[PDB]
Amino acid sequence: SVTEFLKPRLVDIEQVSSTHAKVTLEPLERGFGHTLGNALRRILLSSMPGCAVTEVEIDGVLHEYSTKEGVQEDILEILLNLKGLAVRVQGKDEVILTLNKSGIGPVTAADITHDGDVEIVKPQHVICHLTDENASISMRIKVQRGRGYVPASTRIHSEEDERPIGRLLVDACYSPVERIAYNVEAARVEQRTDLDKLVIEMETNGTIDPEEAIRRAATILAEQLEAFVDLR
Amino acid sequence: EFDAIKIALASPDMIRSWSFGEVKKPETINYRTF
Amino acid sequence: GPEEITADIPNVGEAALSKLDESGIVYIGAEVTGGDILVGKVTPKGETSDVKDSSLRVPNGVSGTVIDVQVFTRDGVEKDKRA
Amino acid sequence: GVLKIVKVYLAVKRRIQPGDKMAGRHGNKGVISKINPIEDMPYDENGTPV
Repeated sequence: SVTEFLKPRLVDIEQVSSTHAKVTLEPLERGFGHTLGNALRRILLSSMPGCAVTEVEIDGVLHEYSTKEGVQEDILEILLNLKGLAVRVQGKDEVILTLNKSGIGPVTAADITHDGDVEIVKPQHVICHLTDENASISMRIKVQRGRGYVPASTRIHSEEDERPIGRLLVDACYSPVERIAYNVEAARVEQRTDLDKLVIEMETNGTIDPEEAIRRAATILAEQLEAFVDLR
Repeated sequence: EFDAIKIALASPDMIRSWSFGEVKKPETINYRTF
Repeated sequence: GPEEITADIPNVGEAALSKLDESGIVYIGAEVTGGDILVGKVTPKGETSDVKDSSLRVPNGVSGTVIDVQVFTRDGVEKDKRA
Repeated sequence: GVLKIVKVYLAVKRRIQPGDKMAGRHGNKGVISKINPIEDMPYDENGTPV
């Protein structure tokens, strides 16, 4: 009883889709399933690191509240579309991608110039539309790795050399996960009946693996609890 | 400093006593120099 | 005398005039905070430099991005570069 | 008496925040009291927060 606690283990990971995923923790003692599920859900939904678009720069655009000749979408709409772009960066922690397109057609994420470290999870994510044969778009996109939701207003506080006219700030939502759910069910181990199994369903943007996210959440929880371990 | 307020109509002599001068022209500002 | 809208304003630093163009009007797309100078104007002083600063400034606590500049010029007055 | 006029237009993006007044179409009105984090919102069985 004192040392009869069974340590949960990552049993099976089910990847039903590119974004949707399911993970299983088993075995779990009575009552521990709900606690672990709630803690993991609260940690994952708030403190998951991820990469997001921070700054944009178009050659012919001076400010967001403007229009470009030959594009159907407004500059503000283009920034909003870029805000939802999903990109994974390995080591640089800050990347500057370049996009160049011409001719009539939908300019999507697949037209971004190839970089070895970065990877576009959704190449079909539409960015804008060119509705003229002579219309050409050239764009520079800054991608930064962070945590949580950091609006551009807070980032304005930085004052090194101001900003050149034409650099558009984009609100960054670094959180890769968007939906987390959990449920506890009966678990069968040997001949023990009072055991629980936790199933966690995660819907994300595809830029993080469920196992890595679970490991990061567990590490964060352990680091936080280390303060209570030594109360002093 | 003061304890009460007295109000009465003003004699011409007292009105002249109040004034530091006599206004004789309607001009206000030169509008060239202020 | 008349009031001239020029980029040359007395008793202002070079940093304040950085946003202003050669015509004395703020650039389109520049982000101006409270107290920033938008249009540089000088008013003739008294008969007694001889120019006082009456330039338009952003009201305190008001921010934003300049998106449009419209210049109306009375006939007989030479138009500037922005117009 | 006036020679020239110059008009400058400034655009500001106002985001929502506590104290802003919202309402409905049925006479219900109020002000935002707190911008609560996502994990603190109530959620259904599927985990979708309100």
